[PDB]
Amino acid sequence: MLKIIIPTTMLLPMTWMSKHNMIWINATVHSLLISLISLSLLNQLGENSLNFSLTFFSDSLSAPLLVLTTWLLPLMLMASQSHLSKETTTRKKLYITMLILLQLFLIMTFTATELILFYILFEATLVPTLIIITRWGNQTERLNAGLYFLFYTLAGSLPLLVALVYIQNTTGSLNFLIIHYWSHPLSNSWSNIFMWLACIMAFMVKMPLYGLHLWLPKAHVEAPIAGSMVLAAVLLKLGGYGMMRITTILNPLTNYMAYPFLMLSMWGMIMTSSICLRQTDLKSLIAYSSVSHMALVIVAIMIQTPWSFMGATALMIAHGLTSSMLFCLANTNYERVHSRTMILARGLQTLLPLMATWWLMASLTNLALPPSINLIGELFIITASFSWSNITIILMGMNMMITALYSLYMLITTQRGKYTHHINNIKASFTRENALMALHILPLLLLTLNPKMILGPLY
Amino acid sequence: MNPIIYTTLIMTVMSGTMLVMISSHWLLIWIGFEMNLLAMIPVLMKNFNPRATEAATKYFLTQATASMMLMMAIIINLLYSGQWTITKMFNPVAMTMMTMALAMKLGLSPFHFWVPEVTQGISLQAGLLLLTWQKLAPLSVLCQISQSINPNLMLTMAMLSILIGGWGGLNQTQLRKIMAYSSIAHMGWMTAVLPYNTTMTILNLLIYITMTLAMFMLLIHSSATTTLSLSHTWNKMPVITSLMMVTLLSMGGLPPLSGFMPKWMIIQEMTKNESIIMPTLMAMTALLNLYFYMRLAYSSSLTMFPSTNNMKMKWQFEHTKQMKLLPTMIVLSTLVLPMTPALSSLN
Amino acid sequence: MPLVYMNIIMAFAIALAGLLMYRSHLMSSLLCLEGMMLSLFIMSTLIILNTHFTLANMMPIILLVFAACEAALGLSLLVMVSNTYGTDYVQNLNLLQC
Amino acid sequence: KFYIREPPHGSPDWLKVGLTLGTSVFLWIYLIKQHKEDVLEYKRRNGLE
Amino acid sequence: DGPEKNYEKTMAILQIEAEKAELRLKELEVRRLMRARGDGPWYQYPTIDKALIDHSPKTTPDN
Amino acid sequence: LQYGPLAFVLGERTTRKLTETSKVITVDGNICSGKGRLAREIAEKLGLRHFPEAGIHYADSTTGDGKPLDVQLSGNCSLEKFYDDPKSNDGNSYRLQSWLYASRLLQYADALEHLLSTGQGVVLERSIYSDFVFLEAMYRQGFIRKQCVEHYNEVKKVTACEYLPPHVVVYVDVPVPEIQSRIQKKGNPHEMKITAAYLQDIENAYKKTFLPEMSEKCEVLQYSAREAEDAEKVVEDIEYLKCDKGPWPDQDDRTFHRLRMLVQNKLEVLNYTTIPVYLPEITIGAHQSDRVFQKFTELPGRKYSPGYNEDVGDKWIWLK
Amino acid sequence: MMSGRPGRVPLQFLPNEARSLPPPKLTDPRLVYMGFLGYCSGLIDNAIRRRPVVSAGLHRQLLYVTSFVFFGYYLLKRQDYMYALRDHDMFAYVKSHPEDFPEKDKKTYGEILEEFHPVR
Amino acid sequence: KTLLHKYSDIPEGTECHRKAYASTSIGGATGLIVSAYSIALKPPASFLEGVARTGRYTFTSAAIGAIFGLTSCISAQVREKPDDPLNYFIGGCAGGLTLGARTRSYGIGAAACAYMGLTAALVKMGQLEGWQVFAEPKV
Amino acid sequence: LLDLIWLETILPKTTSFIQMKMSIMVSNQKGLIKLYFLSFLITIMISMTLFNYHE
Ligand SMILES: Nc1nc2c(ncn2[C@@H]2O[C@H](COP(=O)(O)OP(=O)(O)OP(=O)(O)O)[C@@H](O)[C@H]2O)c(=O)[nH]1
Repeated sequence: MLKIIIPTTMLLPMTWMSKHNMIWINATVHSLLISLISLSLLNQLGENSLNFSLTFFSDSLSAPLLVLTTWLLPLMLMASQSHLSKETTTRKKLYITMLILLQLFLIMTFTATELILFYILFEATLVPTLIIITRWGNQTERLNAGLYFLFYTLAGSLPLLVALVYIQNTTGSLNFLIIHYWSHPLSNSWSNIFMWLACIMAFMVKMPLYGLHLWLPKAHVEAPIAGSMVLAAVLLKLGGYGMMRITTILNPLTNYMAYPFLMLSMWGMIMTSSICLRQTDLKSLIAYSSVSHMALVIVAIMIQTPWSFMGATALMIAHGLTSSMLFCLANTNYERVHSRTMILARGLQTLLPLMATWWLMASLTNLALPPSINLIGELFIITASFSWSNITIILMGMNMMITALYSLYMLITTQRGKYTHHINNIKASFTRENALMALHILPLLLLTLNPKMILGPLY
Repeated sequence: MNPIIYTTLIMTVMSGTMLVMISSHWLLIWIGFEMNLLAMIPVLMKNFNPRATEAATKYFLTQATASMMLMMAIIINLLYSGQWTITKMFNPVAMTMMTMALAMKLGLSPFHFWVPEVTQGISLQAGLLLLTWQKLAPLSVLCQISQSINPNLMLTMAMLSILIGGWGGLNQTQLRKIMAYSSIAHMGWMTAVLPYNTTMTILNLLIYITMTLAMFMLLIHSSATTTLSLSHTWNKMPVITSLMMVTLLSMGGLPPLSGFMPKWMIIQEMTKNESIIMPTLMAMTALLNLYFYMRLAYSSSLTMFPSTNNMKMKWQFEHTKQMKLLPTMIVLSTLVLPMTPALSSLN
Repeated sequence: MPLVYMNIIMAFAIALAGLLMYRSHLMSSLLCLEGMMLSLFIMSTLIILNTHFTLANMMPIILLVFAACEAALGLSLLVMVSNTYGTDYVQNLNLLQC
Repeated sequence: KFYIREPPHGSPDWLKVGLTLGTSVFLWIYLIKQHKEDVLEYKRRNGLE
Repeated sequence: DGPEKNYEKTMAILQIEAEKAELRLKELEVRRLMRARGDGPWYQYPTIDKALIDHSPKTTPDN
Repeated sequence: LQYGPLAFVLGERTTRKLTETSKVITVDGNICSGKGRLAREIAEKLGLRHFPEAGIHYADSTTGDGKPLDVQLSGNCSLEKFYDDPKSNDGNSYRLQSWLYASRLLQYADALEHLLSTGQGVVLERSIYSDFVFLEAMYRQGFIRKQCVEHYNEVKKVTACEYLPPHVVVYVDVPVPEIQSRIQKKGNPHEMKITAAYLQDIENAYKKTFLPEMSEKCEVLQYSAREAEDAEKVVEDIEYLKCDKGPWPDQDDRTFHRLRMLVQNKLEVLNYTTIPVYLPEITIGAHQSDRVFQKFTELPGRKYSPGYNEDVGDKWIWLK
Repeated sequence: MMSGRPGRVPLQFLPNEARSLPPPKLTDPRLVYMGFLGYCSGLIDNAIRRRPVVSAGLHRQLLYVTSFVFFGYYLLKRQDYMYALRDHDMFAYVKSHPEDFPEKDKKTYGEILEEFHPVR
Repeated sequence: KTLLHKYSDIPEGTECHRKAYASTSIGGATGLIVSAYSIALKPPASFLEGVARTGRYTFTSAAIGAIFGLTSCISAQVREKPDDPLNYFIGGCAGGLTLGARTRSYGIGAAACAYMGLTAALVKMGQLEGWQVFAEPKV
Repeated sequence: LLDLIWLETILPKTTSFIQMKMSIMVSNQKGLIKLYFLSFLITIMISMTLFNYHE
């Protein structure tokens, strides 16, 4: 994977000694080239993960996330061009360095071989985002935002470290290939429950899970837009990639202690989706929407069925493209109106034709029209959960109905209706943010044509 | 203090510590401590401020008491063994007397209320020399006698250090005070692994030495002593405080910065010894150390603070002092994780 | 381990206790500091004389050489704290509380 | 020219810099020669060749 | 490339990590019993050297 | 080699050259009292170097070519607002005094470097122990509130205790009704706006706090204007003085090592000029300070440390 | 785990006995990374000293990288020596103590009773 | 520290009076330690208030010890099941409310239950399991 | 009530307050030397005999 790693780190010298105006052009073009090179990673064998090196390996689960990160990186590059114009060149290059460093840690995380190496770069993503959230934020609270996001993830991260090093002393290795191949049943000894626990809350705190999610509304609604997408699109999914990994050994414990988190989640998305319907800030809805969508994933991983894992993977990638779009969409409105209140700028279809479309299928992908990959992930979860328990259907079915309730609500309360006559600064929609939405949406329908590439290794 | 006397005063401190790390006789070890104390008290009160006198004083009574207790614990060991060699202690009371005798020199358990304000009163220069060099000697003694150590006592010494050091730092503004509690926090980390693998505390010592060094001579360059005084450095020196972020993150152990190497490597070793509950604990309570690191990070350059108009001609002038190894120290204090297996060089 | 060992060991304990209970005087505090030195010197002398550790008879001497060396340091520190603050009670040097 | 007083680093210290390249080549050919002789010390210690 | 790329690559990688896994477990117990028994090349804590002792005739005959 | 601890270890002393010829002196005269004429007259005949009164832009002479920088980037204040309208919420008045304070810090600092590295005495126009005279006169005339004034002494005490008073000074005495005529006679339009009570407040503070507390640190040589135009007697008395009373004799080489060490690097000299005390005339906005700090950067030479700015020459940078 | 092993001459960086081991290759990624540490140190030096960062005095920069690789080289040679010693006392003690490490027979998968937990 | 092992000397459930007395002594002893420190580093004003402060902390700690004593033995007696983390859990507001009632306040008392709730559960976990805190060096 | 009133009060604010509350008592030391060394004496005494770390 150094055919991706080496060019990615080579973006640092190139972006750090380019001209004072070419930093945006240079970073965007070669990051896209990295995305094209990363597209070759879509190739997967029947069941053998691509073992490029001793310390790097990939399969049908890592690559779709890998392409998601690499494809994403130019998207914040173009999104940040708007509000980063009024800055010095050296600080601007510092911003680009954080994004590239964030990307580089992401690729190493997904391509990691053993759990400890995965853990190091996994957590290492906290540092670049911590600077992004805090240094370049917009409001006073961002200082409290960073601490909330940092400690929450760390509070669960440290128990996993103790459990991980404990794995090495007991099993003899932490390599994922050996762990799955040398998998042994886990006893129900009272120590083993905490052993199971210490490998879980690390992944579910950043999912986020119901209860342990408050950093999500306190960061995504408050981070800079560029940091907002990568947080929602991929960073939450870091728990997903880990959980499919760590569950290979933590069996058959999952049968019992999934329950306290299952209905914690099962009552979760319905509860969270209710909060989304009754927000006042724009970005607060999508943030609360993200945990709601992430909640069905938690059930998908934990239930441990092949169908749910495919549904987990599809919903994971689909939500990333979606949540990035709505966060980008909110940023476009926030920039002109200098706020994020929902009913502040209702009724803008008459002035924003193309935006009103970009609202339209972005919300529809949030409603998950058929046959968008959102349903393909969502429906697979439903069938797996129903096979587990019939009474499941009412809950998340009601959730995706209250999900439908709000997912038109901002469409009504941002585009439908009459403009505000005192507002007179909604200028012609610039092609930059405009083309940004195009690059968000077309891969969604393109992947809809051939979804078979994003169901993970269980397909 | 005349420059020539200052050098010989320092050389006596280094010789005193060196005598501790090379001698095999208990009396000479005690002598090395005595010479170390004797040559250091003048160093603390180099500038003769009113604060430094009692700062140096609180140093003296604490360490003299520690030295006298150390001498007594040596004497009992001679009484019950007839040996002066540093192998082990053949009287449990003799050992159980030296742990605190060495602890107050290290400042770990409630034998620590001297560390904060002794750092505060004295200058920043001797503050660096106090919190880094003065710990090689007592730790070297502990490493040699690591065999016959009561694990229950030694672990409690460190656990108390981590809790108090982390808790105390949350309520400090004077940068020297927060450094002292942070140093006390690292005291427990090094000493917790002491009974199990002495190679590990040497590694943590070396990393902590670079952390405290690099942090301090950044403070010297910033010429700041309180959080507010540091805040204005963003207006004058942006790179110094921007570098101070990474060292602060590394000092908190936030990986992949070099500061994780001790916290990571230590945890791996004790889990080999079926210690699980305690390693989870310092993993938890290292976070309060991280708190006032980020608050320092927030106040320095993560958020530019109100400046002072008297800074114009300040920008017109550059530092004449020439901190060396500062560009080097940051490198070891930030990015040495890929060379983690090098701990076997110490082994 | 006859009773003379008890007398000077228990003595050193009260020197430890006496030092660790500063009431109102640095000078009296330093007295207890040098007090410890008696029991250590006396016990050490009893040990290497009883055991005929002739080559180690120098150890009590070297204790005394480094004994008064601290004693000089204590009074020299006591000189300035009393000079610039008037007295030697260890309570008026709390300016380093903050 | 701008700084009327001679700047503290106005001109290179040809003694200082000339030492710097002078020692650096030493640092290299020591390592180069050491790497070789270690390889020759290898192949006969174990009888590799 | 063909599946013989990934198949034989996995064979090499899986075998090499397998030896490391068993060696790591072997090291844990070897150090464990070597520290306890002490009859091993390492963990030999130092003791008094026997060449310091003087054997020449002293003053009193019986010693 | 710059004078560091290494030179003292080598044996480099400055007491050897500290003699009767090393008199750092300055003529502390009233406004337009002819003190500059008297100071320069001392300079030519006594052999001492002349330091022109450190203004708002003297620091610009200490750094680089010496051209006065822009007001916003070399003080944020200027003198015309002081004289024309000495009452406003922006507080240009104290921003002048606070900035003008540091200028005489350097003017005295460079005065030290002259006579501790060579032993050759200097002449100035007023000095650090004259800036309070203007500030005290500033408060009595209703210019800037006392919060700035009470901060002034706190800053003054922590940037001058390490500083040793000069050898001698000269106080030229010109009657205050004549000075008001003199400022009116010159024709500088800002001099018209000056209140007459300001000049006598300068005269009062000159003979109320400066002259009394100076007497025990340097000799009193109070000379009238009738005693000022004649350039001889003002300097024969200087030679016929004693230079005995004062802290100069009891400053051994270790004091001089401490002195020159602190004053060699200005950073700690005025480190206490930027006290973390927020004031209306001193607290620049976070955004304002940020851009202004940037604004200082595009200026030539003010990008890297001196000797490295390729924009203004400094060839062979790749080796320097 | 090694300071008490017999024959350990004190204060002796690389034993003559260690020369029988393969010297670290010059291209060794561990070694070249330590070269980058020298490169990074050079850039930090010009940043504090207010110098043209990357394009500043190369002699100061080139000294940093040249120094780091050297002290990197012997540290890497000491690296493998101690690890080889760990692997030397490894097998000699295993052979010396055979009974506490018995040989495990083969009890292949076709005979184990290991159960299947129904994942439903 | 022998009195600490006295808890394990008498089996759980039975000797409910002895178990309560043992934990009351354990609490009271620990109460002396904290009072001894607090009376030391926090300055007193008189002998009367010094023992008054000593009495307060000793009262709380002894009471906290006692109730955890009763709750442990009665739970192992009503259910007749010794090995139960819940047996120590019901000591949660048993300790929390009383300590929040000794210094009468709903905030501290109510928020307390959980903290030594699972802590009492967790120490019972190590009682049943082979968990060690100050593990001696094996390797 | 559930999210913005209880969740942030059931974990973040309680633990933050607990550290907030008693970080003061650790750091509010008046600096009396007699009080410091008195704590040394109690720690020294209870090190053995009481806690029996020597046994
Ligand atoms: N605020 C302030 N103003 C100062 C300071 N030093 C000098 N000035 C101003 O410098 C200006 C010129 O001083 P004058 O004494 O009038 O100069 P001059 O006309 O050359 O004087 P003579 O040589 O006596 O004729 C006046 O506006 C002073 O107030 C200072 O430290 N602070």
